[PDB]
Amino acid sequence: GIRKYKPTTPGRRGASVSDFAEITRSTPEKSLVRPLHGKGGRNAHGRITTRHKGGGHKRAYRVIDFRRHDKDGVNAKVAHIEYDPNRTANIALLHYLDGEKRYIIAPQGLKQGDVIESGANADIKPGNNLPLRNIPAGTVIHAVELRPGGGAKLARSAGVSIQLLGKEGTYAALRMPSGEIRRVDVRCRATVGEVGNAEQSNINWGKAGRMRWKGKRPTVRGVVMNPVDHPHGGGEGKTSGGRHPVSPWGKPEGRTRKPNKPSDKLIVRRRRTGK
Amino acid sequence: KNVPHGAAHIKSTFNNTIVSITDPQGNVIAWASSGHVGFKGSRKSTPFAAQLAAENAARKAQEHGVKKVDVFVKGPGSGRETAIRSLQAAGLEVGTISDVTPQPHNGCRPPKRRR
Amino acid sequence: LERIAEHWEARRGGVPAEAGREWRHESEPARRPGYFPR
Amino acid sequence: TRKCVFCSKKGQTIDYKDTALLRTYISERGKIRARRVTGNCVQHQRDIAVAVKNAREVALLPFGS
Amino acid sequence: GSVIKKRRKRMSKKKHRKLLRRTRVQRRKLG
Amino acid sequence: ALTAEQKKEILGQYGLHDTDTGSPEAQVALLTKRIQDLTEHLKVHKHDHHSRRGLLLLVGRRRRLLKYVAQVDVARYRSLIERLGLRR
Amino acid sequence: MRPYEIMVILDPTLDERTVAPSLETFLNVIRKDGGTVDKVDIWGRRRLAYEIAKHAEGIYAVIDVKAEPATVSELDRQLNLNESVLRTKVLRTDKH
RNA sequence: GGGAGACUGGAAUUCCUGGUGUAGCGGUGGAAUGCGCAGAUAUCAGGAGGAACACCGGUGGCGAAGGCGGGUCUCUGGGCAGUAACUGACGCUGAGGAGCGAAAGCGUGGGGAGCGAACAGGAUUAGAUACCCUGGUAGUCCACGCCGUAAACGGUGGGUACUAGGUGUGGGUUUCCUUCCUUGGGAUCCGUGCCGUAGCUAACGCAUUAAGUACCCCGCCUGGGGAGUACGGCCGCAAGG
Repeated sequence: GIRKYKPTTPGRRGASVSDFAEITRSTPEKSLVRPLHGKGGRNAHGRITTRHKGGGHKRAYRVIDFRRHDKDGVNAKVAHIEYDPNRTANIALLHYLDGEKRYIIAPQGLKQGDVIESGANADIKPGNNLPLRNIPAGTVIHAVELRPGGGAKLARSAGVSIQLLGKEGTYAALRMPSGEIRRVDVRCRATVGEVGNAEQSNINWGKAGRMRWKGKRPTVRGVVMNPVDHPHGGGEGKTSGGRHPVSPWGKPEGRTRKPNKPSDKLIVRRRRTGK
Repeated sequence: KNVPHGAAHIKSTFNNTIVSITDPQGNVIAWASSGHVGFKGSRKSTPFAAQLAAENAARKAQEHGVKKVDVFVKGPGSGRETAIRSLQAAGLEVGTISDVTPQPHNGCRPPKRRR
Repeated sequence: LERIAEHWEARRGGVPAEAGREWRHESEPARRPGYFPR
Repeated sequence: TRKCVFCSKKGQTIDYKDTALLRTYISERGKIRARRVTGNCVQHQRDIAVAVKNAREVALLPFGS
Repeated sequence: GSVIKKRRKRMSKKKHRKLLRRTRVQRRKLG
Repeated sequence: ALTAEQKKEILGQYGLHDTDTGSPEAQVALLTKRIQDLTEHLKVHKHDHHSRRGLLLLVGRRRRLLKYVAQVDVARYRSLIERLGLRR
Repeated sequence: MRPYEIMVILDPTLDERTVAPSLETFLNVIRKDGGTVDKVDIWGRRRLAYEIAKHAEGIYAVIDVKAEPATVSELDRQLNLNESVLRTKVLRTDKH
């Protein structure tokens, strides 16, 4: 849930923290942890390709099983629910009956001690993973593939879910968290339920220090630059940019999705704004 | 085309009347409206305008090979019976009469009362 | 002069109107069939 | 007036399965007949109405044919 | 009871509410 | 409310003799069990105000019965209070 | 351990001869739970009053069961998950 | 139809897609804005979504009041009748106090079909910051909290006993006509209406569900405005109470 800080200092006045109620263990699994180092927003040339990145707490990677396809018919027990610094959701540690441990993004309502099954013969309880062909229409799913074998790509953020609308032919129509309606192959696998930690969006971060801990560097508005730096820069006193708003590299606002993509045939209707 | 049997849908609202002779599969082959026969405004809510529209639609279906029709009447009563009689009088044999008026089971909110 | 107006705004409230309501002197009489309703 | 055929010593039980017993109680439009034209007591009228709704839900009776 | 008394009371109440609306910011800043 | 089985076992525990049902001890014990059941019910349905009113009525009746017991004999009142785990 | 009556509608496509065995496996949840009892009755291939899931025909089944409230909900939940079941309904054959 | 939770059904409105199909549709006292000719309205098929639950359904039921009817299941409150087994006055009222409390409104997060304050045009008008028409945002819906007011009215505080009857209707017990099917009829308990005595009232009216006859406890009134306002205080995010 959400715990609210008392206004003891000006930096804590409206601030709030996550109430880590679902966490049952404060340490990760050693055999599933990989090193992770910050890039600073810089690519292979050493150039800043993404602004406002750098700093922030050190973190380690937990290997998430986004490709649950080999343990079909093998049951798992939820051993622990842990905190993951690399994503907004929490992760659940599974104990497979054959003696293998894995990580999955914890769905909503999953508890320690639950039983998680996978495959075409699994139930439709939260946490189970089966191909979309075996999932009835109208249910709520998450961690969906895009191609049959590529691993889960859609509906992975905290509190997010996908609604399975209907299947026709080899395609199942889905409603994305964005509201967009899309078609995907039925062979693609998905997990039943919503993603947990749904209240994490309501966190008031309070001070600049917390965002600096999270690895965000300060953002300078383009209107307070010089015209050599930003198209909006220049002018005596405050100004509105003196032109229609544009990116720091001069591109105007508007649609940026490339026309005639191969996936245009697989999209029923794009998301909507201002309705 | 040549459709010997057809359907006639009559929609009589409080200020208009629309007749559309329809192929039994739901396709519209000839339609006439109260404003299509030269009436406008309040004039087209009259039973006489409904009669004219019904007769016009009946002719425009008759040259299409429609001889026998069944009527699906609908809407608040303004010129429904006059429309039926004008359908029969224009050389069309009217077999069966069914009143299909959409009756909600208490669903949407109606507009506020006028004063 | 206010009581004399007699334009539309002056007589819009007196128009019998009230479909099947507010029986007035000039309200349209109900059409009656020859046979009893039963 | 009329007779509450369900308060009698031969009053058959009311079910949502026996379709004919309910068909005798709905009008030709599929609407539930009123209590006065039927004559049964208030408890039996409620039983009839609940049975009719249940039967409609399992597609045993039309939803207003 | 005559609705005249209700009318007098309602005119008083309406005028007071109008006065309260007209001086909201002034009252907030003075108190 | 309580079924017959819990009523009988509670009455057998707290009844003054093997027949009484209206003794203040029996009434208070039954009210206590009913109140605990209602409390656990209201823990789940926080917005069931109508049942909460009945809970208040039961609490008042038990308070009155305990008042009567204390005014009649303080020893019985102390014994009942300690046996049922009540404060006052 | 309350008595229930469970009426299901199965789609008409499947063979009527496989309905009786297939239900019996479904009621294994109530049988194994707490020592419960069923009386399965079948009267199928009856036309519906209205279209249900693109179907005008339907196979009606009536199950009389005496189980725990938790058990019957579990049976009901599985039945709706199965695609061969068009609709289902649970009644309490008690005074309710 | 007492309350809470979960799941779920059908009609209709709206929108989207695709057929048929043309030149109007819509709206009014009468019109115009508006929609349509880029193919509208109409008609058929499919799809998405939200909200409210026709007939049953009433001066009928339940709840302390506010209020409560699509279906099913789970959990739960009260009431009535009979037996009278049990306790043996344990009752009543209740200053302050606590809780609940329509609608509107407020906060945070969702949702948004229809309706729709504000706001836009059109019309009417001498003028229309309105009535009417076309659009239409908050809001109405859900979750979790605030608010604490209503013609929150039966304009009738709670408890108890007594004082002609007649007639409907809801729930339950029982004797006698007896087919025992039948509102057969009676008796009795608990509700809910109508008419009417005695009595009361300024009158209207009330009248065994009292506004009659009495006893116990509480709240409130003391000419009309100023004024349920100012000042102070308490409560509330604010509106405000």
